[PDB]
Amino acid sequence: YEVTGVATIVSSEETARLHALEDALFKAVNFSGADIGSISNLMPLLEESRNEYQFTNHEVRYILVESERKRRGKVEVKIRVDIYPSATGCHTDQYKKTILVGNIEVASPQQAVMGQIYQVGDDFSRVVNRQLDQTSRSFVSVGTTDYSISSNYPARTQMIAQDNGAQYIIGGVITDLTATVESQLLQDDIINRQFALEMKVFDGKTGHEVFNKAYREVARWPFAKTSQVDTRSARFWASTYGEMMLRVSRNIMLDLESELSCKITLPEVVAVFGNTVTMDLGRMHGVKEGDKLQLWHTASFIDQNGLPRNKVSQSEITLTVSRIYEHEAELTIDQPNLASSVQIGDVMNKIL
Amino acid sequence: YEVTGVATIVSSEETARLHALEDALFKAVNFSGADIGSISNLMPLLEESRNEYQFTNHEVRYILVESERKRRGKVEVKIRVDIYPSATGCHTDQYKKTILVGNIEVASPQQAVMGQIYQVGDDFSRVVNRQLDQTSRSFVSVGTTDYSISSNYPARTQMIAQDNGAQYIIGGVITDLTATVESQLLQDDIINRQFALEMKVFDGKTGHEVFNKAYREVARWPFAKTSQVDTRSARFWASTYGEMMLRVSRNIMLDLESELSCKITLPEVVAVFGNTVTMDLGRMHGVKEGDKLQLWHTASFIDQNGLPRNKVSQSEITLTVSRIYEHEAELTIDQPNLASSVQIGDVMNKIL
Amino acid sequence: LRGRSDPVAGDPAWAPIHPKKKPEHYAAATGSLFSAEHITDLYDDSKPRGIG
Amino acid sequence: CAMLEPIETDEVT
Amino acid sequence: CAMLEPIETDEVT
Amino acid sequence: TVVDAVEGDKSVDT
Amino acid sequence: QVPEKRQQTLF
Amino acid sequence: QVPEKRQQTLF
Amino acid sequence: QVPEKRQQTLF
Amino acid sequence: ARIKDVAQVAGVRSNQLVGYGLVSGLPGTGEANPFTEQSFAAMLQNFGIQMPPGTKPKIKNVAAVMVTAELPPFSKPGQQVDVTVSSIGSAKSLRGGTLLQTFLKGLDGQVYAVAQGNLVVSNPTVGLISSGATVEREIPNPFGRGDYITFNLLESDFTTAQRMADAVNNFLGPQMASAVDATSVRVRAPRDVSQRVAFLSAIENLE
Amino acid sequence: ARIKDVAQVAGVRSNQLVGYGLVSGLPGTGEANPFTEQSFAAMLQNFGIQMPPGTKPKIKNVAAVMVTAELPPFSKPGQQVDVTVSSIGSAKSLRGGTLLQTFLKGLDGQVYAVAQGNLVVSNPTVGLISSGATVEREIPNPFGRGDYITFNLLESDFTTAQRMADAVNNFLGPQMASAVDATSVRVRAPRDVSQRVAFLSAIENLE
Amino acid sequence: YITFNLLESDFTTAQRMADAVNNFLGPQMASAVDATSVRVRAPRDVSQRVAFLSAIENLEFDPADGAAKIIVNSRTGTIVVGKHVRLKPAAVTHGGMTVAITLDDLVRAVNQVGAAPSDLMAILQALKQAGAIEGQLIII
Amino acid sequence: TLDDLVRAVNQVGAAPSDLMAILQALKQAGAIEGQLIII
Repeated sequence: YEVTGVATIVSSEETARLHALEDALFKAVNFSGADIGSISNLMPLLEESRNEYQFTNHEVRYILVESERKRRGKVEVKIRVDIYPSATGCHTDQYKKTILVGNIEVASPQQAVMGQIYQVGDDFSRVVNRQLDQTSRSFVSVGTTDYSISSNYPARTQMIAQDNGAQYIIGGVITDLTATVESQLLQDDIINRQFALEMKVFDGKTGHEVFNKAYREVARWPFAKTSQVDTRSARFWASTYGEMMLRVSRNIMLDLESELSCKITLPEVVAVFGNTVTMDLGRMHGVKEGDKLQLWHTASFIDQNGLPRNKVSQSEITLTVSRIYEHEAELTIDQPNLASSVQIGDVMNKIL
Repeated sequence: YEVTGVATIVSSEETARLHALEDALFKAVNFSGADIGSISNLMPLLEESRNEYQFTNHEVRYILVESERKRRGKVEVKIRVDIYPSATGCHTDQYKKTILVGNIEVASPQQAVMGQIYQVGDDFSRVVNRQLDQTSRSFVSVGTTDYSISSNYPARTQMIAQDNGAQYIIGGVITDLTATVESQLLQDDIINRQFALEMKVFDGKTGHEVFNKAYREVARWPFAKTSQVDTRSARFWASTYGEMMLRVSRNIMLDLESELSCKITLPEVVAVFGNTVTMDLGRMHGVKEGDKLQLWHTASFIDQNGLPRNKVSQSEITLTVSRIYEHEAELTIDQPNLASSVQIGDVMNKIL
Repeated sequence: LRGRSDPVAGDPAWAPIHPKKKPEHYAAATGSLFSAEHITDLYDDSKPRGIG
Repeated sequence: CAMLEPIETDEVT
Repeated sequence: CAMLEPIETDEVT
Repeated sequence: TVVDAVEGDKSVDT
Repeated sequence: QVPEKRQQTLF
Repeated sequence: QVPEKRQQTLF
Repeated sequence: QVPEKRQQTLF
Repeated sequence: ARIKDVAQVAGVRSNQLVGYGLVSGLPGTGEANPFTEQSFAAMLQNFGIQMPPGTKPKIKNVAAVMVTAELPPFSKPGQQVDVTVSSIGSAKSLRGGTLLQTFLKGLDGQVYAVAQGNLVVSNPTVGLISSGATVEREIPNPFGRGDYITFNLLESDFTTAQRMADAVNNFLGPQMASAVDATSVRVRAPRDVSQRVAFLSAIENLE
Repeated sequence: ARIKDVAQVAGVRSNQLVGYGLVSGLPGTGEANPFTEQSFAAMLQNFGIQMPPGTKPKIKNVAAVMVTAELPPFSKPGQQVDVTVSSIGSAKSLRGGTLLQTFLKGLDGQVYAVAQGNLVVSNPTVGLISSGATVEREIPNPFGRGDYITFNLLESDFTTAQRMADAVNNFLGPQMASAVDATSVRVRAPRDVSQRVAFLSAIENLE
Repeated sequence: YITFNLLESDFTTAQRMADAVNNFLGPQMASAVDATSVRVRAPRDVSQRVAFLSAIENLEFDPADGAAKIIVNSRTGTIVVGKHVRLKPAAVTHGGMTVAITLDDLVRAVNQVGAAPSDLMAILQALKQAGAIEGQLIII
Repeated sequence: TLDDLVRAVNQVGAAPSDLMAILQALKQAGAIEGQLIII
């Protein structure tokens, strides 16, 4: 395909070229309709600066870079790739997963003094929410929350997920915002600022921690030392630091696609009206009429030591979708005599 | 294989070359899929600077170093090695061990005055936790704890391990952070700072101390004498002292692999529901359906003098895995008449 | 020709640190308005005790 | 083929 | 053979 | 680099 | 040879 | 001749 | 090929 | 003894609200304290009367008081609760007074009720109002969450905890209730909130 | 004598909570101590009334007190415990007073209860409240840990320790209980917390 | 729907009011959502809802007794002992005379010595500490 | 209704206005099926 990759050089030409190649590959995969979950495993094998790349067992086979330019101080890379969009996979027949973006906090407010970027966590969780909402393939964002999610309180995680109707809750801590000064006699000072982050995803059905990853990137701080920067403004997010943080958010989205996309989606029972039950997933999540679903009885217990545990009882109950709304759906129980055993909170999975 | 080893010279070219060779060998073994537990016994036989190395009874037979360069003040070593990844071994058929990283403390706060690196213990235990989580082969990290683990209180160790669900607890003391000054008339002063550490691993099932080792390394302190260094920042961990501490953490991980990896993993009984019991290990620990497990009745007593002791009663009970969750698993007792003798806290081992 | 560098007003090395915002209580978990991080003692003198 | 380069809605800016 | 040199996630920095 | 931006470089006697 | 994304899992 | 890592042990 | 506007939907 | 007589449901709690207010209509048994006069002046400013600075009101029918209310569980907006009114200045008596509008704050600093009404005093400086506070806000409850309900014994005892567990098991069936310590007993309950109320109604009357 | 009458379970302990508070609604039997006025001014600032510096409140219905509560074992949030209220200034009487919101701190400096309510005094300077403190936090317990439970004799004696060991062995079976000193007797107990409560219920009633 | 808020909150009173509406109208008509609120399905027309609420608000049912409580007015001296309150037997020595165990026996023990009718408020607190009260001792 | 309570008031000296405080205790114990309004 014909794609362009744009990335600014911070300290190494190799890193900027690799970032531009990643951007071009991401655009090519998005246009080709291929899954973006598989991209996050291709990057490690892209550390080398070889003109030709060979891969096996992937939707992309050979990568050939034809043009590399450093116009306006940032590397531009033009490549041609062959993408094979597979019609099958463990991610195409699943309903969309609702995700709640939790509180992202700055561990050390001391590091945010330069620029007074103290609301960077909130304005970055907003970016993560919008990235998951309008860029992901298998995720739906149900908003942000002001509460902090911890692994010590699975009950609170379950309650907050129930309140917001979220299958997973994602929250992080920003651990490094410090900067160093590089000085040259010919020119002015260069301030390279750090952005480290540790993201954690919790399963709202049982309170377990299902995802855990750490990110660290560096970018130039173009603003003055004594200048105050607003994190909601376009001045912050159009700068080199802002571009780096946007790339970090994209990597978060790609990692979530890589890890959670092929987990089987489990819509929950919202209400039971005799022989008809209601599902928390609807038309906007990919539900189509005539779908057959299998019911699981949910029983998740905190064990004797306070650690969350999971236990599902298999059921002989199968349901079919009768009416579909934008955000909910109605299902009819195919075994009327077993309809009395369905309670609120039981989960279902689509029969393939 | 084609590997590169990078290591900075501190006081001896031999030490830097050896560190670069260790780095290259570690990367080669990690890429080759060979076990990293065996690397820690190969280093002692690498003290000599011979161009050719001969070894017997190991996954690597001959080591030949072809390129040695001192570019940018740090030694780069390029070698070719032949690695034979064994499909067998006492470490491949075992479930992953959950490890809790305990409190690491600075024994003398006086030594941390230069740079005010007083939270070096906590920010280093974080590095050890991440190293065990995302670099080890046979370990899973269940987080960090703020409590101090001692050999005088096996009961506290058992309680904390139960609370965190950890099979082993690892904690240490930082015993040396002092520095010396090397002065030359031609150039500026060189401050070489010490980092000594004593790591101790306790078994959470009985409170015993199963591992004990001491580490000591030296690296240049590039910062000013009166400058304050933040131990969470990239300025600290990208410096020579930071690279040395990262190498120390890697050596800790390799020693844990060398010692604890071939211990038979013993998952614990979490809950008993009639004929079905729950296991604290799940899909993320390597549990697969159809596995056969043997039950052991656990009875560990503190003797008359207050010292921990172990005692397991063998059982005629065998269990098979029925359903697998990400963090737990369900087992069915193959002897229903003996199911009443299973209590919470009994351990199991996979039948090979 | 001066040999000295004048300080600048607003230096981050001397700027104040805005206190971290405390997390919300989420009273729905316990049914109570008590939160260990949010309670205010009626009789305390309110000495400085935290950043900011 | 030839992938397009149309921009989309900004995530924050 | 020829071992790769791709970097991974930083442990602290 | 080894110089912090916030604090700065802290680094005829004969 | 690229690592493959996680396969389908239940619970 | 390299020392061999610890063998399989129970308890 | 242009994406098509949303089709007719009830509720 | 019924279960409801000797136990309480976990998560179904009361909350304490406290506020500052003025009591008027006293037969010359008010205060002259500086805070009473300051609060009186602020209240008068709230109605359009602002005295020049340093003006002494010379009020004798107004007393500064502390108002306390206990918010029962499942309290809904529009309900009324009792308030206790206690004088904090130097008023001789609060008999025959009228509590003016006072906002009752929770432990989180938010207003949950507004208290007014007529004081009924017997100690002449402490009075009660039968429906003084009107609830204006709800406090969320964990009652409907989870797969079980928990009973907390008023008098903690291992034997009482086990006997209450046996009482539920005999009534319903085996493996239904379990004593987890000397105080708490966990009973499995329906997921529907309406069914849990119907379920708890039958269980709380067990002897 | 039952085992529960003459012994206590090891690890099942009480905790002591202490706090400072003010008692209002006194019929002119309050204080004028500097700390009472300082605390009163801080409390008034907490409600939006801040007197100018150096202002004397001239309060006569407020007394500074020390509030003490004992937290029973297995105390859960939402429960109520008694509090003892004792005057520390120069108040003549606390009769008819009302304890304002006071936080009760443990030995580790954390707040575990909040105390309010009405004082019942007979010594007129010490009063009691039957449900003054509401428990807001839990203290962890080692009761469910280990493979045994331990009984601590209220009156230490070698013969009483051995006789209690024999009583358990006769009831259950051989090699079940053992006296480790003149005070403690160790009884093997189930690992399940629910079974241990059921087990301890039968053992604590032995004669 | 319309919602009824109980003046005295109780799970049993909430469920009995739900049953009263269901018996009068029909099944699945009223439901208790907590100890205080009961939701009744109502017509959409405002005139029909007033006519509907007129018939429902006149329904008769038996409110539950509620938790056993002892209410003590510390400033007036009155002690109101509710139904279902039980005092465990004990030997109470007040003043110089000993009595054995509702209030009737305790009032006689108060009258034995001179003491005062308000000394009974302090006897109950001792019984509460000894665990001899099956109920709640509330001080107002 | 009040007739029994008035007799209890008349038993002791007390005062006819002491009945207003007996009702408040009954209201706290849940022994009143109605609303206690103070004007």
